[PDB]
Amino acid sequence: TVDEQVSNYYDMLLKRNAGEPEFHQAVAEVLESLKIVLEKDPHYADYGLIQRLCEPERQLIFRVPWVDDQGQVHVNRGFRVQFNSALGPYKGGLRFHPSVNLGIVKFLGFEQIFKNSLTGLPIGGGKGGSDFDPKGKSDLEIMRFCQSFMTELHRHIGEYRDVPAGDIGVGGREIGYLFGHYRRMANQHESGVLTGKGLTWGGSLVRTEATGYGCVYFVSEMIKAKGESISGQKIIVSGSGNVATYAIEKAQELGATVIGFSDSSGWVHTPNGVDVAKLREIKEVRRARVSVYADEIEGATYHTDGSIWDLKCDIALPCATQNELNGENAKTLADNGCRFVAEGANMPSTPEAVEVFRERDIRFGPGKAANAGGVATSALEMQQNASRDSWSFEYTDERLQVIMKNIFKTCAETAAEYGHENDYVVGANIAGFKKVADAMLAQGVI
Amino acid sequence: MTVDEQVSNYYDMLLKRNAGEPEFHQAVAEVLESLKIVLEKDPHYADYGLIQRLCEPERQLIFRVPWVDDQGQVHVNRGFRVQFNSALGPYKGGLRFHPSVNLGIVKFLGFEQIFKNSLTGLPIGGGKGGSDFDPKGKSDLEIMRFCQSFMTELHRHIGEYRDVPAGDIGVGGREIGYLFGHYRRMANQHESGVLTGKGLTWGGSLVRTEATGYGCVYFVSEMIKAKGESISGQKIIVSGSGNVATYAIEKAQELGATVIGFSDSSGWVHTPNGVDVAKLREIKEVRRARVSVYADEIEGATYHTDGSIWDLKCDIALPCATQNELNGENAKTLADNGCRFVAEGANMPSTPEAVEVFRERDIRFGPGKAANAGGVATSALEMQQNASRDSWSFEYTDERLQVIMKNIFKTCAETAAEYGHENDYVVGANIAGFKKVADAMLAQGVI
Amino acid sequence: MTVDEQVSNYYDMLLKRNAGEPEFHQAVAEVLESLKIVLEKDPHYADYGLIQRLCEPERQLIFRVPWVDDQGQVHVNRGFRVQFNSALGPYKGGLRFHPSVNLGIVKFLGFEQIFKNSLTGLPIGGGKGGSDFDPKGKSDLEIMRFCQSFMTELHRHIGEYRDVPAGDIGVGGREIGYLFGHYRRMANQHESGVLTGKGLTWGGSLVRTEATGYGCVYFVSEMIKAKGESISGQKIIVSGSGNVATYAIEKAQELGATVIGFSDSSGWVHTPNGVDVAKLREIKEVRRARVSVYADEIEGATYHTDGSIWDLKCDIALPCATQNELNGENAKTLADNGCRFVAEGANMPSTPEAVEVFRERDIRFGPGKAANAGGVATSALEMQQNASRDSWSFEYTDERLQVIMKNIFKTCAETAAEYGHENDYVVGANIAGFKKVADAMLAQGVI
Amino acid sequence: MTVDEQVSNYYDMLLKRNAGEPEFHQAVAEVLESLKIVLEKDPHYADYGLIQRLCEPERQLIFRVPWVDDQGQVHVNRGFRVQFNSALGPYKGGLRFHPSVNLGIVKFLGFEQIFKNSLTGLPIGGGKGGSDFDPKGKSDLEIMRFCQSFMTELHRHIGEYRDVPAGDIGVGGREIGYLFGHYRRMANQHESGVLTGKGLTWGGSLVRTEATGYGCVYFVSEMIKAKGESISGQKIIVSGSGNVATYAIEKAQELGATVIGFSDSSGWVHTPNGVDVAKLREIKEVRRARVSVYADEIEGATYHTDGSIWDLKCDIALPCATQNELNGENAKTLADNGCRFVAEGANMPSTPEAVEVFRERDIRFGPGKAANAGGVATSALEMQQNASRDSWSFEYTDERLQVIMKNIFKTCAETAAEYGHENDYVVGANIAGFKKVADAMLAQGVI
Ligand SMILES: NC(=O)C1=CN([C@@H]2O[C@H](COP(=O)(O)OP(=O)(O)OC[C@H]3O[C@@H](n4cnc5c(N)ncnc54)[C@H](OP(=O)(O)O)[C@@H]3O)[C@@H](O)[C@H]2O)C=CC1
Ligand SMILES: NC(=O)C1=CN([C@@H]2O[C@H](COP(=O)(O)OP(=O)(O)OC[C@H]3O[C@@H](n4cnc5c(N)ncnc54)[C@H](OP(=O)(O)O)[C@@H]3O)[C@@H](O)[C@H]2O)C=CC1
Ligand SMILES: NC(=O)C1=CN([C@@H]2O[C@H](COP(=O)(O)OP(=O)(O)OC[C@H]3O[C@@H](n4cnc5c(N)ncnc54)[C@H](OP(=O)(O)O)[C@@H]3O)[C@@H](O)[C@H]2O)C=CC1
Ligand SMILES: NC(=O)C1=CN([C@@H]2O[C@H](COP(=O)(O)OP(=O)(O)OC[C@H]3O[C@@H](n4cnc5c(N)ncnc54)[C@H](OP(=O)(O)O)[C@@H]3O)[C@@H](O)[C@H]2O)C=CC1
Ligand SMILES: N=C(CCC(=O)O)C(=O)O
Ligand SMILES: N=C(CCC(=O)O)C(=O)O
Ligand SMILES: N=C(CCC(=O)O)C(=O)O
Ligand SMILES: [K+]
Ligand SMILES: [K+]
Ligand SMILES: [K+]
Ligand SMILES: [K+]
Ligand SMILES: [K+]
Ligand SMILES: [K+]
Ligand SMILES: [K+]
Ligand SMILES: [K+]
Repeated sequence: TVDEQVSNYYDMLLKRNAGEPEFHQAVAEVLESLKIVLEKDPHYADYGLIQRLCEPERQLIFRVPWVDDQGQVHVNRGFRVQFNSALGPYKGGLRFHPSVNLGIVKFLGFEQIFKNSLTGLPIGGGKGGSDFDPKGKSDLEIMRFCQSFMTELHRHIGEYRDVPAGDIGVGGREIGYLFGHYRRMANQHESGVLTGKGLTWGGSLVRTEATGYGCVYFVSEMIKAKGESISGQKIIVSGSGNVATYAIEKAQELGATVIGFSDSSGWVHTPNGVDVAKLREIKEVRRARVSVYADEIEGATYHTDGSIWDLKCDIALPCATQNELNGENAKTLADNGCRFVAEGANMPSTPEAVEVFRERDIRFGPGKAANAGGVATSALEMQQNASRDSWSFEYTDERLQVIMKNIFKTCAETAAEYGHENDYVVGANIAGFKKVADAMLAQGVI
Repeated sequence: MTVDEQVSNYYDMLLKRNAGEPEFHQAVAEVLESLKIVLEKDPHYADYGLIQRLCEPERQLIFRVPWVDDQGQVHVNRGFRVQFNSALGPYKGGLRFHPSVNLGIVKFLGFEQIFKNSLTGLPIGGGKGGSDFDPKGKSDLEIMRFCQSFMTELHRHIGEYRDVPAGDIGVGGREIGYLFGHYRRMANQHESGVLTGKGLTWGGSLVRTEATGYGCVYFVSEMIKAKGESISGQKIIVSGSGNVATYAIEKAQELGATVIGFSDSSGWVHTPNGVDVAKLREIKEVRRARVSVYADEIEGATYHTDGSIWDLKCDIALPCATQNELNGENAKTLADNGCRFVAEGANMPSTPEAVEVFRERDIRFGPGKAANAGGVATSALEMQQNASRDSWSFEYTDERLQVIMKNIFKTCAETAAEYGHENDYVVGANIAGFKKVADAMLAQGVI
Repeated sequence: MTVDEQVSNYYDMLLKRNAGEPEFHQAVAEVLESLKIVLEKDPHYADYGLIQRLCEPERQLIFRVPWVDDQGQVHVNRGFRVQFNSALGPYKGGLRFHPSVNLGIVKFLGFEQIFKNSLTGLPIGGGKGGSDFDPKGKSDLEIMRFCQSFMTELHRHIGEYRDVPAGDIGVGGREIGYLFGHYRRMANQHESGVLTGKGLTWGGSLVRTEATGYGCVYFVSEMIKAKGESISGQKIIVSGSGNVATYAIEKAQELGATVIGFSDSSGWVHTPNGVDVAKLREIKEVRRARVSVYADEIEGATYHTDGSIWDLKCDIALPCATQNELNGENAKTLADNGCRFVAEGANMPSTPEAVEVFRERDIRFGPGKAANAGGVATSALEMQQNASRDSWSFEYTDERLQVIMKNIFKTCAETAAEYGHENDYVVGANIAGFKKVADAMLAQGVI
Repeated sequence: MTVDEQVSNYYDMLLKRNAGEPEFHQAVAEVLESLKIVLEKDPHYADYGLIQRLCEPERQLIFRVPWVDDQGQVHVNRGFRVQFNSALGPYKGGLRFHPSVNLGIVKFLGFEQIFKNSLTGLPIGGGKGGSDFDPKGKSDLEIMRFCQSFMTELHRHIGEYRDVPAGDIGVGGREIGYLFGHYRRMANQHESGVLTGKGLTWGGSLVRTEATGYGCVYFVSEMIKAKGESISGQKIIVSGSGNVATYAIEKAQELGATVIGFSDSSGWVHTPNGVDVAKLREIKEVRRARVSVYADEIEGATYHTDGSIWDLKCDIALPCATQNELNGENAKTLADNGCRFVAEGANMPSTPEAVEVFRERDIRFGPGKAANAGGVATSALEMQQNASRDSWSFEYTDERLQVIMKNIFKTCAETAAEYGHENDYVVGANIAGFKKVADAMLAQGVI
């Protein structure tokens, strides 16, 4: 039977991949959606397709030795998982955070395959990063770390090979140091090697805003599917980094009010809305804690207690990290009348959180659909670079809006095609999978 | 201790490291004078040894070029490629074959290339190269063999993303063909983006011939609008009658202005109702004759041998002939006659005294650095066409060139005002070319 | 804090970075115990984060290996290459195809290999690789397709100066042939130095087949002579029945000892009157059969699936199968029954409890990184022969191997004594191997 | 049409192409005087523009070397590699890190290197490189970071068959370690043959440390014996106190001579009872202190800041410091005081006036391209060891070195005499060095 075939393969996978719970978590949800497609179209398991799909094409782990400002040598671990290249070059971000390990990178890279497929743009899936902690490091220490990291990474990447970008801990600053050092290693100005670049050295307008903006563009599409208006809505946006910052900005441009945001230290309550300019100054100039925002803003309350999800909202947009919204937060959310969740972060909702949303009739936008705005805009940066062109903000934002609407459409149409109307998780996973699978079938056993 | 003191200290050290290169010294001194204004407002532009990095080429290649003449005699020349700065894109800049070429000349021109290319707003870095090979008196086969020997070494250092050379004195379409053909032979690939100035049927761009002349006129049109005026119905002088002047005349008249004079080394022509571009080209390209031959045949146009083209009463003067062709006396004549606008199509045609006269007399001045950048802009457009495997129409390309020139003007105007020098386009051009490179260098780290 | 504390704290951190890899933790733990001793005397050895760099692989590659079986069914296995340390030379170490393989096991092997390779005195860094592919039951064509898929990825990461693999469990001459053929196809060149354990007519070395087992016996003979005994007349257990075990048995019996038992993973054979090497070779190499078949065919040999081979009373135990095959209970049984010498042909066959028993019970114990190093030493001789396009005689190469094993023993004994742990070859091996690598690492900077 | 006129006309052209490089002109002029002697007997040596090709480097690289000091300040130095001639082997020659370094100095050294390398009889072309980086006062980490930045560019231009650098002034074992480590990191392979002067545990050669100084003494011994004298009991001046000077002192005293003075750039020390090698090594290698500190801590040794080391009465002078350190005035003094032999450990230490005085006063003179060749010869032996993956004994290597220096002497004396310039080892060295290179260039065609 199909259900048992897939369950028995998942079991095999758990054995080969012992101790990688985030990867198991990512895989599990996808294969659950894959069961549906195999019942209708069995050829999708032909030629060991699922066995190939779930094993990364290549994984790199490497030493990153570097020297701090006191002349002390440090060693961190670097990673690049090149998961699938059926649709185009490996594509996906780099995360510098002390939590990072191979299992986490594999989870992100596996998800990235289906996210990138969903954009409709020609990009395969990958991810990388390091257990390096950028917090408390000088710009020179960050620079030397990025240079050491790229000293190994450059041989494994390239405009058609693998195109990284930022993620947690890797912003414009780091992409700058990584790109410069890549050019030094390769002796060429290969703009297409990375995305997230600066506007004067091959970057794209809107890329900075893309993930957070598209998240909101997606959530507004789920909201308007219920005959509702995002204007006038109360929104929680967890996190205070690249994705959260611009999610808040688009949200409040659209008539909504963001009532809370957070970092890993705690969360701040803003019942009358966020000052974007203030927050950007605290986070980007001062690289400070959100409590400083509370300290300086009238009526902003810093919290170290409870959770940001204790706030009454109509919409929640988790934009920080994996497993930041759990089963209990999900209940608290629905009890206070939350109506839609859409993920800016990668895999922020736990499995039981997702279960609650279903039980409680909360419309749920999965990250691989909702946050695809980032990588889609990265693919647009790649397109601009490929043609040595530079697009306006308006034109690029318009394309991003079109892609997000296309992703919504695909999720809706496929979910309904397989008898799971309005289940966007089912729609996203099946639609992302089928395009990859068809390409893999066409390109043979490789 | 002070800003002046630290910069002067550095310039002194540059002199010592770069002994015997006075042109490069002077080019660097001119840049350092621009940084002073910048540092005064924002010191961070000298952080992380930015100036010390900027003034040292990323890489310099010098190499033997052995070749054999038609009589079987072996000759040895020296080849050069200075890859100065790649912060904004691949190294970009021409190749010159002339006995005067040496490393200091190449470094000088390569350094200046960085900022001119930056100022276009397009993703190109800066470099320069060539050889002391003298093409004069050489046969086509001798020049081919030289180009082939030259590129046997050069090919390994260049590439669509690495370094994209072009022509200059001694390196025209003929040489670009021989260099490109041999590059493909060495590399075993048909990499169109390795060079610009290529033939139309093998990766070249329309508007290349017209670019520098057209761009000068686009630039001056923006200067004119900035004063509440329009270029249509104005009277314009265009000096010279070569590549730049021909196409400067063509565009100005397209935009509805009337051109009243042109010239060669020998003399100058008054054409009070307009130039016959078709006639001029025939005279100069087909017949390779003097401009006197022109005046005979047009009813209303008169030739002149005495005085100067700059005696003519005009609204706009576009010197498009040669360095130092417009002196302080000329500048005075123009201003007295009511000329309100000068923009340079040629290389430094206005003498330093002429430049001060425009300032004194309130004539708006478009320096060549900005106004004659159409040629380099179109080189970037060739790269863009090659990158997308497309060959654009004349009209589309010319439209893109106009947008680029408009943006160069905007950048000059905005930057000049930013630094307390409203409407001083030389200040604007100098500062804007530097700051874009500097910002990109800061972002990309110590490399 | 105390060296003990510092090293223990570092180890704790390593357990966290490398969760779920007990064999890697085991290998690291014993080396770090010896390193405490060297650090107590010469603390400079921790300078510049040397230990932190040493215990973190330079590079690790994991990759998909898709292949098609004889029924046309697609299978997917995982491939690995850990390139641990290159201070002393190219990464060097074998490839293991066994269903137990995972990244933790490959890391343990690669880590051990650094020090083993250092101890040979030859210029070789350390690495290891393999796959969870199970070669048992596969046809030659299936093995071939697997090796070709494996090398389709591996080739870009290896090379005569980059990384030089070889066999290990499940990878013998058959697999090396298919791996080498396909490397040449991928690289388009006949790069003999890319692999060792090659066939004699395409760049292999005489003695390499025999080397690990011969070397193990040469090493244990030195241990025995150091105690004033001699190997002739002794009873020896040799576990396993593969490449290492076969030639340990051959050399042991040449030197006048009698091998009283051997095994595979299914069971063990008691051979009270010694082993017929020719019969064992026919069974294992031709028939690829179980050791039970030897017992069936040989008068006086008995097959067992009960108990352990380590239940046999012996003078010398040579575990030659795999990691953790000789445990604390086995060690006590061996000791109680009169075993006086243990030398490891396998990598890490003795569990930590077993090693403690040997220490406590005064059993002389030759760690794998010393006793089994004859294989990789002879691989380096294969590399030397290839580099010089020479082919040495069996007698010359075997003489070199004898001198190396004697040198390794002398290094372990002297280093152990130097550091106040006389006759502790674990301490001697780890310290001597570490110092050479650490010196080379200090000289070569932070890389 | 006369040989002098032919060669003189070329020199004039060399002068204009290489303006501002007096040391390079100095080195070329003296070689060209020898080529006139060659051409008078064998005019074919100028065929196919051979001399024009010989005197122009095949390739020259100049590059930015940005690095960060311990206080986090960015510095920029200039790096060079001149790849002069590769007719006989890969480019070969050292790296000089000193504030005096510029292209003309690198060119002089690279030019000399061609003929020196030729004379060794071993398969090595000629090159040189360096930087104006001053290693004096820098921390180990600063030196490491500089080397790593230097090699980040240099790696793409070097390699076992391409270009093999080594040390020279300011570049010792410490630097070579950091350069080699970083090269392996850039190339991702353990390519031992990329550099010489490597450490003993990572592909170095025994004798290389001692080789230049030892070889200089071996050479001067041959000069001495040729005059019917012997080295034992003689009084020797050795200028400098670095790698070359140190081992010239060691070998000279091992052979029974007394070294009565050495120096650094600050002053000289008088040692009438001979030098304590171990002490000098301590002061210079560990403490990196001044020679004056030797005089402080050693009874009988006196430091001088007046006069020159060259006014010590000696039998033998070995200049072992730098170019142009022994002038016409020093040469006269030496001779007046009874000096009979001079042999150059340094490159081009004797000025042209000094060399005329030696001739005029019957002082036998060994030019550096002969006398100092032991260093590069032993580098070639390191390359041979690496190529064959062998490591030779000190005794074997030193005996090869002895044979090479005797052969170089014989070649110089025999060639000098063949051309009618008996005992002129400058003519002998230049002609013998040149002919081997030229014959190989003729065979390899116009490239
Ligand atoms: N940037 C992009 O283009 C895209 C990003 N994403 C995903 O969106 C999420 C955020 O990315 P991005 O905004 O770029 O990263 P940033 O580093 O710019 O911001 C991360 C934010 O989340 C917080 N955070 C990080 N780790 C944790 C944690 N372990 N527990 C609680 N909070 C944490 C950070 O706070 P603190 O300072 O206290 O650590 C910070 O406020 C990630 O899941 C990322 O994978 C998805 C698509 C695109
Ligand atoms: N074309 C381009 O894209 C580029 C142009 N430039 C600069 O632009 C200027 C012109 O370039 P280009 O048009 O290509 O050169 P051309 O050779 O095509 O044309 C030059 C014209 O200037 C005339 N001329 C020279 N000197 C004088 C003078 N003293 N008084 C009046 N006329 C004179 C020449 O006449 P005559 O036949 O009698 O000599 C000829 O008519 C130069 O300063 C050049 O360096 C620089 C780079 C590129
Ligand atoms: N070959 C070399 O040059 C060197 C090998 N070594 C080490 O020597 C040992 C043997 O290697 P080698 O002889 O080359 O390998 P082979 O594959 O030729 O032989 C392995 C033998 O050990 C038995 N064995 C393997 N795995 C297990 C297991 N998990 N449990 C019980 N028995 C097992 C096998 O029996 P079965 O068929 O039932 O699996 C077989 O008899 C390994 O530790 C290896 O790393 C060390 C240095 C060099
Ligand atoms: N090393 C080699 O293998 C070979 C080197 N050579 C040549 O040998 C010479 C020395 O090289 P090497 O010993 O390796 O370099 P080192 O840097 O090890 O030592 C150079 C020595 O010369 C001293 N010195 C520099 N200038 C003077 C001066 N003007 N008067 C007196 N002493 C001075 C330096 O003193 P201070 O510290 O004050 O600068 C230092 O004691 C150079 O000409 C080199 O090109 C030739 C062949 C081989
Ligand atoms: N960090 C990203 C964006 C990746 C990208 O732009 O390649 C993500 O999709 O998680
Ligand atoms: N399997 C080996 C030897 C492999 C080799 O010869 O490189 C080992 O030392 O474990
Ligand atoms: N510094 C040296 C030795 C160079 C080398 O060993 O390649 C010289 O010959 O000048
Ligand atoms: K690459
Ligand atoms: K393209
Ligand atoms: K190229
Ligand atoms: K390879
Ligand atoms: K015995
Ligand atoms: K039996
Ligand atoms: K190289
Ligand atoms: K004597």
